[PDB]
Amino acid sequence: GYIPRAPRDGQAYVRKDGEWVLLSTFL
Repeated sequence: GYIPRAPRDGQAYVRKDGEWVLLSTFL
């Protein structure tokens, strides 16, 4: 799949299969 825009500018997005996810929230 295509990798969408990563708004990592305040949201630490971890790498998943074509997915961007905020991780900070976890820890």
